[PDB]
Amino acid sequence: IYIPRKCSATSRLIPAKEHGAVQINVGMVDANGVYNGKTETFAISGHVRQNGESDACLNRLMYEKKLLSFQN
Amino acid sequence: VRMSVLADCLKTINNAEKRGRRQVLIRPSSKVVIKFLQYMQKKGYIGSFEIVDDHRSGKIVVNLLGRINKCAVISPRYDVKLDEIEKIITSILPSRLFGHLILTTPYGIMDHEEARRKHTGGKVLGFFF
Amino acid sequence: RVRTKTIKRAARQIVEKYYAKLTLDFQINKKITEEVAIIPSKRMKNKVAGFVTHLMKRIQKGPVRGISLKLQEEERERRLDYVEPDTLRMIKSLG
Amino acid sequence: PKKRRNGGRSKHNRGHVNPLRCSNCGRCVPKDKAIKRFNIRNIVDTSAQRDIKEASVYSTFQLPKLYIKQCYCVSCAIHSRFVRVRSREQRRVRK
Amino acid sequence: NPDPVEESKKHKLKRLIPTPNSYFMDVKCPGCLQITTLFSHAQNVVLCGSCNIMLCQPTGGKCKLTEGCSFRKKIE
Amino acid sequence: KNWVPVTKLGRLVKEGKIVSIEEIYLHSLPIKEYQIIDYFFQPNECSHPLKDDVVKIMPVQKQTRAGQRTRFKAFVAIGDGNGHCGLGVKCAKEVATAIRGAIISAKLSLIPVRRGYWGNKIGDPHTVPMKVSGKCGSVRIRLVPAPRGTQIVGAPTTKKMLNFAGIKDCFSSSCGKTKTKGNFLRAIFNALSKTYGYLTPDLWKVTNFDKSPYEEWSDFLETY
Amino acid sequence: KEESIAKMLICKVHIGTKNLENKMKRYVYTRAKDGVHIINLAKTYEKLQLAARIIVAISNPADVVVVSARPFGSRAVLKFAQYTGAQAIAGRWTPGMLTNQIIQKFTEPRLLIVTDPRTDAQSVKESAYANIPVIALCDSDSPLEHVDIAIPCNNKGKESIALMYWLLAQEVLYLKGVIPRSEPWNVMVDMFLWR
RNA sequence: UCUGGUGCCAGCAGCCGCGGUAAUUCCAGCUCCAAUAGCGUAUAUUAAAAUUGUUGCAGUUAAAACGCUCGUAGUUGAAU
RNA sequence: AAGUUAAGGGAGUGAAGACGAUCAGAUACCGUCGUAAUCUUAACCAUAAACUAUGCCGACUAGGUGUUGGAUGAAGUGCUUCCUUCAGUACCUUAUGAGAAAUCAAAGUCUUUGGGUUCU
RNA sequence: UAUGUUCGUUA
Repeated sequence: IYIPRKCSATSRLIPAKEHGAVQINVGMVDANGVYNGKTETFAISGHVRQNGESDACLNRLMYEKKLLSFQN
Repeated sequence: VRMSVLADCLKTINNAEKRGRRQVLIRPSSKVVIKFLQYMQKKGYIGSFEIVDDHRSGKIVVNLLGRINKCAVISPRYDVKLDEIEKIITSILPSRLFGHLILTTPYGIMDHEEARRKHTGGKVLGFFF
Repeated sequence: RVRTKTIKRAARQIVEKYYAKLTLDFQINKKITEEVAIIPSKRMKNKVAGFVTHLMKRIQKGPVRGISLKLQEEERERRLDYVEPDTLRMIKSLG
Repeated sequence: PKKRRNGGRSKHNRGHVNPLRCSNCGRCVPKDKAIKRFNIRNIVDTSAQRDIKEASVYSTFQLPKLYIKQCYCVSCAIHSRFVRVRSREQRRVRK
Repeated sequence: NPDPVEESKKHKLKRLIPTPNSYFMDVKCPGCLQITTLFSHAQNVVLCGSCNIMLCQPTGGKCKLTEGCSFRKKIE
Repeated sequence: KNWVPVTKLGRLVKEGKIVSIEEIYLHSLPIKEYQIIDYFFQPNECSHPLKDDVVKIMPVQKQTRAGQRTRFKAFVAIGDGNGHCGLGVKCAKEVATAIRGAIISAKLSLIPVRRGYWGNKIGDPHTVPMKVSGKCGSVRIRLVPAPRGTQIVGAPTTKKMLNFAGIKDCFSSSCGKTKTKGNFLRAIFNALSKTYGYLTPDLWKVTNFDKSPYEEWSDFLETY
Repeated sequence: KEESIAKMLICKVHIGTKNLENKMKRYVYTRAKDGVHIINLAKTYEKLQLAARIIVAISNPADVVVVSARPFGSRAVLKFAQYTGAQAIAGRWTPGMLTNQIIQKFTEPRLLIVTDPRTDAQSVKESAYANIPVIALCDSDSPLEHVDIAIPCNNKGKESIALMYWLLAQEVLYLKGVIPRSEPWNVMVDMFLWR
């Protein structure tokens, strides 16, 4: 028994053998604009990547997290 | 001819949810579909939906949460007594622990569980889970 | 007539070891092939050497597909050492 | 089982297409299905060009061309090698 | 996001909120100074009030109008 | 046992830095080696066994110019009877090597099966929490939750596969050509593997994304 | 800031080819009167500074691989890999190295960087078998199957590719502590450029 | 894949099949299996059969979209 | 389409037929001729692989290349092209859609089975 | 782009 992780874009939970779903990690920066060993994570399901919309979904998620502010 | 407005609404909801588009436009709104949508909302399956109430039997835009496996109408609206609620449930709903069969009853639109707890089964509208 | 991949790969495996010992002379390049190799058949002992000579006559004329030795570094170091209207408007629109 | 998506012809939004007759055998074939070759040829070969253009007058006379515009049934076109059988995947390529 | 869509004007007729592309306008012929109302996508011939002059030829769309005149939208 | 360390997930499990199989299922890493069960479900110092059995053998021939060229295709099923099941097929000239290869492929096809309680959290789950369907070729199979006292009311292959999955209570209903045992088995396996991908209302709550094994032990693969 | 902006203008990233595509309307701004599209460069900048921002998050950089199947992308990817800690393969991609665990090379990464999705779609295909996210320099017509961070740029211009990889390396260096942000750089783009 | 006999005969066999000299299938012996004071056979009928399908079939190519359109009965019918 | 009835027409082609060939035979394929028919009018017949072998109406789901007919907006030279849009009509790619597969943007939205309806 | 038929039954 385990609780499978859930796509942050489509909120569908990723099965055990997808192998197409990915986990992106984005690092933030200090004042000087330098990495700190702490990061944050996004998870994208396989079918979004296969359809090719993963880029737009990542843009939207990172805008919600204010990691980049061009929206779309 | 569309025959059933609710059938169109639910098929559109299901298709948009399968694509995972997170927001969907249903053009021919109606009071029945509004009550169905807000019952889905109350059960937590959709987010904030909003009716664009123009002068032409207006439209509806609903926010999806990736939270619905299948929403569908049942046509015709078979009249179901309180006794055969279980018989319909065990055939339609995917488990007897979650999922709702929506009934139109003399007391308004309601799911099977609360129609049972309030007596007075009615006519079947649809289901979602 | 062609030549077999066994002799081709046996010709490729050598050269890379003592290119500083291989030289221009055909007879010398023949002799060193048995001097360094382990083949038991003399027909090979000269047949592979023929192809080895055929390979070194391809050097000092172009790439020869292989041999990463002391002679591929000097070359590397020596080789190392208003605008379109829409895009001008882009510059002006951004800042 | 439906060898070709278009059924071996180019009929759409249409019910009936008037047939033509094969230039080789004379068989009736729907015009949209026939293999049509517009054939623009010299009257004579290049040697006879060379000979006529010297035995002629006007010292610049240009040999007229021949416009034939043949149309063939499928059997005649295949036999005359105007079209090949082609593999299953290449069957979809038209240019 | 379909609620706050803003470029629905370029969209086809009967967009999110259906809205006619036609309008009404007033016409001032220079040297004539006439006041009368005209319908965009007018369907039949129309005449002036002060001095009768052809104004717009009815076509399948927004008419051909005249080579001159100052025509102003009647929108409020 | 005594493998020469080459890959990275194999190296990471062989040392023991990964303590269960749930995290690899969580991050959906492929399993490329039978090591990841050799050093995982050992006969000794282990909670439960893995039962290997040969569901079917299919003679299958190619009909070359000289003769027939018949090779044998082995279907085997693997499972701990506790939520882990796997199906493996391998075709080889000889039955013995076919069996071995099928066992290997069943082992690395191992999947978690969401057994679903229907009466009580205190009681162990006994059935699928779901009407789950699986299809392969013509055959389609339905697993329907059943009350606790039932058996598996299904075909012999459905029983054999669901026992390995650890489900002990289910109604089965099939359509299509179930006579093709390979497609039957694959359909049952598909239905079982779809259990953990249904998104029941319980799993609506969002959970934090835990570090992948690769990123969490990256330095451990850096000294070599 | 101002000088860092000034050092990338002269190149030809802004031009992007025809075949308007569909999923790059956000990145394209207007197609030229001659029919050649132009990229924003107001989105390419942050796409780069975010792709590098996720590259640095990889603890050991050698766990990232960069691919380019073109000659003029070769020197770029090799030089980017040499300068940063990640590693690159250029030229022909043998189609087994991400799924075939037996072959002599293998060596699967944790992160994939792609010069051109259309040209080396094989690597992008293989990533979805082993959970590799993939960043890609996506030209105006590039396909976006199995790509997550698409850097909108030019993929056919030698100088464009060389600059893109050069300042990607520059950003992944800024992002660590190797050298500060303030000082101007010394390494010139021709040091990256195809010969 | 026990022993005799017969040897495309006699025979068995619901179906696939067995039987021309090594018959695991006939005729026997021994052994074993199954149900058991019960066990076969024939016909009918139910499930199996989602192969009559309301639930719940199929109709491009396996059987199967009327040549096409109009049209009455019937069935169905926007929002308020 | 063929066929039937009655007038007309009757060139070319040509079920029948007659020859000439080919062949073991050849009543066939090939050739020469040739009746009905083919064409017109007025009546019948009601059938075709009458085929996209895919009933009709409605909704939803995706990109690109075209093209036919309107409409809107914009520009090289009153002229000519581009953009948007509606209605046709095809084609290519894609399917964590379907299917037994061939394949299919419908043959999808079907064991997560029900929009309406007719026929088989 | 002349002609060129047939192969008993079973296993």
